[PDB]
Amino acid sequence: VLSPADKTNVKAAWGKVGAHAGEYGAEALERMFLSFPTTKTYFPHFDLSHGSAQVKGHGKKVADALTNAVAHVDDMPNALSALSDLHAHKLRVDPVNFKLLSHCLLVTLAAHLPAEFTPAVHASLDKFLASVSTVLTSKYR
Amino acid sequence: VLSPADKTNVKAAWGKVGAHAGEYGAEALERMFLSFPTTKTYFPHFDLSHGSAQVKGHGKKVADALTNAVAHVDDMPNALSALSDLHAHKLRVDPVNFKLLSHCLLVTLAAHLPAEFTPAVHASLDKFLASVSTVLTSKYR
Amino acid sequence: VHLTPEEKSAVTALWGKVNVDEVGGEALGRLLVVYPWTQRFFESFGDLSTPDAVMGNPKVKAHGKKVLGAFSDGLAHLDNLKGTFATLSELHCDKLHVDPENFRLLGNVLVCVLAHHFGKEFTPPVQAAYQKVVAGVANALAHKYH
Amino acid sequence: VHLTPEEKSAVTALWGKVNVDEVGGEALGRLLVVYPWTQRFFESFGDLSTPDAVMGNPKVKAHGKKVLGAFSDGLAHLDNLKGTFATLSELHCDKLHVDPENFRLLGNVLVCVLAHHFGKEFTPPVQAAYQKVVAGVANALAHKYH
Ligand code: HEM
Ligand code: HEM
Ligand code: HEM
Ligand code: HEM
Ligand SMILES: *Cc1c(O)cccc1OCc1cccc(CO[N+](=O)[O-])n1
Ligand SMILES: *Cc1c(O)cccc1OCc1cccc(CO[N+](=O)[O-])n1
Repeated sequence: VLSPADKTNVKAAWGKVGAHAGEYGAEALERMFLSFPTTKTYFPHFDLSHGSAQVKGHGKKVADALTNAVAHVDDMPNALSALSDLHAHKLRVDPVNFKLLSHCLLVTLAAHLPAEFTPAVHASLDKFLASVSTVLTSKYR
Repeated sequence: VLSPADKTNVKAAWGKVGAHAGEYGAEALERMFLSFPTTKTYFPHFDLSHGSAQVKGHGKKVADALTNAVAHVDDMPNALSALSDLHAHKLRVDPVNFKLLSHCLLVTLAAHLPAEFTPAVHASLDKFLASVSTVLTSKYR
Repeated sequence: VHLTPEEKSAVTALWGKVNVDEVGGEALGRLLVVYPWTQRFFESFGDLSTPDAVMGNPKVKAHGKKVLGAFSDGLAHLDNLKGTFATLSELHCDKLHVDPENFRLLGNVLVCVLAHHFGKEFTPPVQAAYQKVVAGVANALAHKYH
Repeated sequence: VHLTPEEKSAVTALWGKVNVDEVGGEALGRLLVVYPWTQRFFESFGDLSTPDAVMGNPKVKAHGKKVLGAFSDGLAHLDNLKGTFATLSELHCDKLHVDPENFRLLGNVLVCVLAHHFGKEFTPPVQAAYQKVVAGVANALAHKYH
């Protein structure tokens, strides 16, 4: 459950991502696949080689959905209902994998935006991604 | 995020508890203190010997909040606001303890309401308790 | 795991009444239903599409029976749970890459099933003795990660 | 106890550049801020009511330096993480009863702090090698539960 300040921190930090959405999205995925290789088995038909155009294209989808989630932070279950169909009903993704991707996003954000990655903003982003993760892994229809 | 089915499963099953609320609350507390003794460190000022009047009356307070949480399943943050300030701001309970109590509540319901404790209902109740737990452990004011 | 002599008598007594044809299947079945991501490990088991399909599935019932028999074997060797489960740990850790949190979930699902079957005979001190066992079992299965 | 020769090289080289006077307090401070319930374990440390109070609490920064030294001890003994941390494992598990999921959290907070201070130099390969360091430290610290 996000406080008003959490929403303030998330909106302000993710807005600083901007045109670097797909770049940071792709970088998170590559960290995740490499730090935690078991995650690759959710993408068995993917080209997961370093720098592959498919992972770029997929990282951009992640970040754009996160952008969408930031704007609909007070309407998550409705705004994310289709992504929950995919991850919870079809892919039945284990929730520990969401912690891994969320951590890798935080790492990416800290590597690229050191001035904005303050303790308070770090804490808000973690809860925001945990909140998005809960929605994507729960079957609510 | 509960589905409409989750909500009806939880109301029907918790509706059966009726007047056993305080008995079942106390039993679930006793189950948690016996099985997971470190949970006691949150109640150092309590009498925790078995059958203690203090635990019994506290069990009743717990079941009633659950009964209230069932009736307000669609606005938990407003309804649970006071208990969240207690458990997240003042007490700072480690989330693993909510999983232990949740599990002891499930054990209590299965032992007393075997016909209600269906695989689907078991799943909705687990999710309901995980959702109450999340609100009580989040600092969102 | 440290059970008193009085905990072991009450663990043993309850276990000897357990329905070995159903209890394991109900535990594995409830795991696949309450934690749907665990179905990803059982793709070859056929229809897991609804609760009723999962619990009635004969491959689930047959696999759950083997789960129950491993717990029976851990009960018989409380003094050496690590050697008792060494190869199951290799299978579950090295080959299947099951995340250890799932081991604890199954252990607690089993507890819920015992409570479902035995009602008020599943007292809190009986539960307390059973929690040490499943935590013991779950720790021995995660040892190949240790 | 599971690092390839190239992963040991990468973690040793980066750690030689780590400011062991500031990185520990930064990581313990962020742990206390991002995961607020962990403040309960540091009730004698004084003011922890806001992010600024936490990150400016001199007891947090002093104790974080002890944390980081013990992480340094583990990095010089990478193939004996169990023994390097055995005594801390007794303190954290038998005396303080810190749930081991908190060891994973601090390890990952530390990973975020390393990324924060190194930027582009904390590359996906450097991170992956460090992910096995902090997971081995978490595992070692949880040994007395095992
Ligand atoms: C914040 C967390 C996450 C977000 C925002 C997210 C978002 C997305 C999006 C936007 C898509 C594309 C769907 C489409 O365009 O039709 C997708 C697909 C997918 N995601 Fe995620 N996801 C997250 C976490 C995860 C994790 C942790 C995993 C697995 C480790 C995962 C596994 C998959 C898979 C397998 C697909 C299907 C790709 C394919 O087969 O074509 N997701 N996700
Ligand atoms: C999981 C659902 C939980 C619910 C529904 C719940 C509900 C309640 C309620 C209704 C009260 C009394 C509020 C009042 O005094 O007016 C309370 C107090 C308290 N809770 Fe919980 N709680 C939960 C979880 C936990 C857990 C997991 C722990 C620790 C292991 C915990 C520790 C405490 C303590 C220490 C108190 C103070 C009791 C006193 O001194 O009077 N709670 N909770
Ligand atoms: C924690 C207690 C557990 C026990 C005691 C247990 C026991 C067993 C046993 C006896 C087997 C049969 C191996 C053989 O006969 O060669 C097995 C296989 C297997 N286990 Fe478990 N298990 C546990 C947890 C889990 C969990 C949580 C998962 C997944 C979420 C899992 C996934 C599997 C799979 C996929 C197989 C192979 C089934 C097949 O393809 O035939 N195990 N386990
Ligand atoms: C995972 C890596 C961790 C490492 C390497 C570590 C290391 C240490 C060290 C070296 C000490 C000092 C021991 C002494 O001087 O006697 C200490 C004390 C302590 N640790 Fe940790 N720790 C870790 C995780 C945690 C976590 C996650 C928590 C709680 C959330 C925690 C709670 C404490 C407390 C309360 C103390 C005693 C502080 C005091 O003196 O009041 N530790 N730790
Ligand atoms: C709030 C929270 C926290 O703190 C940690 C994990 C998960 C959550 O929330 C999950 C959740 C459920 C339902 C809705 C939402 C947000 O959607 N809104 O628009 O409110 N989050
Ligand atoms: C939804 C969910 C699941 O599935 C598992 C754990 C936690 C949660 O969410 C808890 C939560 C967070 C924020 C709000 C609410 C209630 O939202 N409604 O008002 O419905 N629940």
